[PDB]
Amino acid sequence: IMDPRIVSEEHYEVARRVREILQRYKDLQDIIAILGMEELSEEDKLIVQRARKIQRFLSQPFHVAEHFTGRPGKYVPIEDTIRGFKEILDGKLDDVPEQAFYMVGTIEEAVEKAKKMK
Amino acid sequence: IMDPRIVSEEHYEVARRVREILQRYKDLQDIIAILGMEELSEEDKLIVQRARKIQRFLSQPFHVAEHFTGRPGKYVPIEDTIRGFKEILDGKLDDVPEQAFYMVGTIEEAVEKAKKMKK
Amino acid sequence: SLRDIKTRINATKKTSQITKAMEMVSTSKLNRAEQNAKSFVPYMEKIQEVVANVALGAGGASHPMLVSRPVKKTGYLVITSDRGLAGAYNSNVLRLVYQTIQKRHACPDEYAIIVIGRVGLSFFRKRNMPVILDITRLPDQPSFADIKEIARKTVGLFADGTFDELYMYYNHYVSAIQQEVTERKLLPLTDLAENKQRTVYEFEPSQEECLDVLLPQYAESLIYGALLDAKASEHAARMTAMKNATDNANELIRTLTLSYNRARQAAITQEITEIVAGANAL
Amino acid sequence: MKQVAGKLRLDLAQYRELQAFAQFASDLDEATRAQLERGQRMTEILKQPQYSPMPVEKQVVIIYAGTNGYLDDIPVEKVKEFEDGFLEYIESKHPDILEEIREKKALDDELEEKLKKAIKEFKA
Amino acid sequence: MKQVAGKLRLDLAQYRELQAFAQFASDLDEATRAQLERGQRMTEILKQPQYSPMPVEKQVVIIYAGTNGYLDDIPVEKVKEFEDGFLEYIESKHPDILEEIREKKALDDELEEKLKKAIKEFKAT
Repeated sequence: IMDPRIVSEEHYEVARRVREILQRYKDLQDIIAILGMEELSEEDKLIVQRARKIQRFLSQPFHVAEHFTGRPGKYVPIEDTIRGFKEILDGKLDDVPEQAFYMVGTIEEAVEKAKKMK
Repeated sequence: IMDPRIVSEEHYEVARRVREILQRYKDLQDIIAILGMEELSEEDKLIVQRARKIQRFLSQPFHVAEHFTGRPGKYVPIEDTIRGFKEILDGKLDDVPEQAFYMVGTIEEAVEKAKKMKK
Repeated sequence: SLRDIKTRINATKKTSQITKAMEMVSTSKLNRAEQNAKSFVPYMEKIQEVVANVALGAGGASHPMLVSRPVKKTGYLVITSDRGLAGAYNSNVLRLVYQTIQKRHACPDEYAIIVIGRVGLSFFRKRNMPVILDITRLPDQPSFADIKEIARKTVGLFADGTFDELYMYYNHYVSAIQQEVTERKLLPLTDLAENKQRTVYEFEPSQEECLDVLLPQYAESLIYGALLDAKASEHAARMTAMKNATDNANELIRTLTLSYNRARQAAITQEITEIVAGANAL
Repeated sequence: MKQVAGKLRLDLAQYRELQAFAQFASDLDEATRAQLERGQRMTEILKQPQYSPMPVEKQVVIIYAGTNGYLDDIPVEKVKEFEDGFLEYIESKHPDILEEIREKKALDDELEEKLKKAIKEFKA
Repeated sequence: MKQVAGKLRLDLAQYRELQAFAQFASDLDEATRAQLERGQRMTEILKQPQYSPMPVEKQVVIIYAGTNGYLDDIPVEKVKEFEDGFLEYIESKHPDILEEIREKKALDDELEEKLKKAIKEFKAT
């Protein structure tokens, strides 16, 4: 079903940009191990920070897992998934810690999770 | 059969000098890419140019392949192969462009080709 | 997959070759640069002694380079390498010069910036900060004649009254492994000394016309001294950084090779087991 | 097609040789950059959406442009956009270039293709 | 052979380690340069052509010549010519040294070999 003929232009473009940034981050973990992170270019530096935020924004607390996660559980609609990843990919959330994107259902939650920490 | 007891002293000495200069150039192509070529010493700079002429001088147009590229095809005798590489290695033929040594047969054909390319 | 490990081994081996090649050429450059910096010490000492003993020994107090002046416009000289792979050498000086101006006035119309090295400029351009003077692609073996123009111009901007104070931000070769960022001011003259002895000089020329030549020569020589120390610290930083990078590449190659060997060895004993089972099944 | 395939082959071969150590680019010599930049752009021309066969005369017309450096000056991200716009321009006005390549199948008429291309690159 | 093999092993150990770092022409100090040249010259003494065995007595005198520094002023390209010339000089007019090594299997007095070798070096390089 992941075809431009079966899903919206905005959905296809966001999924494309997510898969690509994660592959670029996978292709750099050797270079970051051999040379210091201060030796990577500004573009690669941003790509690492965005890939770091994205890999944990893909995490979600389930209702059937309340015994393991210690959190209530969340349900996310497609509109807020697409809007969420687009907002990170476009760099509107560069000034937000990676830790705020872990275990939150939606993007508005990530922003109040950042407020709960001065 | 690459021994002085089975082939001429001139054949053995030229073939040795060829493998050596090619290996020396292989040991420098990292430095030539990361640092400016203006950082290489005078000896190494000449060694690179000679390896560059020798690398293409090993190329030869075949008769069975004339139809593909349209190049007539050449047969080179042992005396001219040894004489050709010796003249390049001895640094006699230096003020000739690298492009003149690609697809030419004997070394006189490379020397006229330099002129055919107006150089 | 074995192919992923093998292709990762070939790539890491290419990086190890690349880092070792740059380490040895930087080692060769350091051996010369350390000797070169040491070779200019007697000239740097002799010029400092003649300019100090001529200026301090009743040389006048109202001269533009020696007299006190209110400060409003300040000049900054930043030294960086024309190429990277030297670890934190450039990031330390660029961060400290940016943070020190930000702690008083970030506005581009208050201060004046001068940068030596492509990396230093590229940083200020991406930081949206303008520069007055620039110099790039300097040789790894600098001679005074290579920087004589920017040195004469930087001191000239102070002599013309365009700057009230001038500062230098550059790394120093404190040791073969540890180097640190240093901040010093070129003009006005504040590093006074006692009138212990006096050297021979001509009686006809006025003190101002002498100071207007000999004191700029000292400042220009000091710029060359800072550059010599910057080259020594750059070559040492690139050498030590590429040594660590080569060491990192080798442990990664060792660990990857053990995983390649285990993946290949584990697969071979299974194929031998299939031959045994297959032959016994007939 | 053969004529333009040749230059593409050398450009890609050289780019594959250089990319092994393309990790650093701010340090690479400007000359090495020419090899890197050309190779990145030739890679982009090869990118194509599914169910989108390009006719042989158009594949020739675009590879010709990349190999002769006419797509080199265009920015890497903008190359894909420029490709479609150039092909719509060549077909919409002065379609004689596409007609001649279908009949003769041998080019030899490039002076017009160059001059007709400069009229597109002048403002789009 | 034991009286000279110990020196050969210690000199080559030093060369084999520093040879890699000292790949450039003369950046290393005299204290390491002396090791490098000695290693190169001993490596030339180790070279030998096919189907040409060298007898033990002649092996002792050539290895003794390298390990005591008498070759330290001879150019690297001339070490092979020096070896052939020196062995023919010792065999053609100093067979007493070779016969003593053959029967005693040890070096007692080396003084004759030091003086007879200096005479070859001053008259025919």
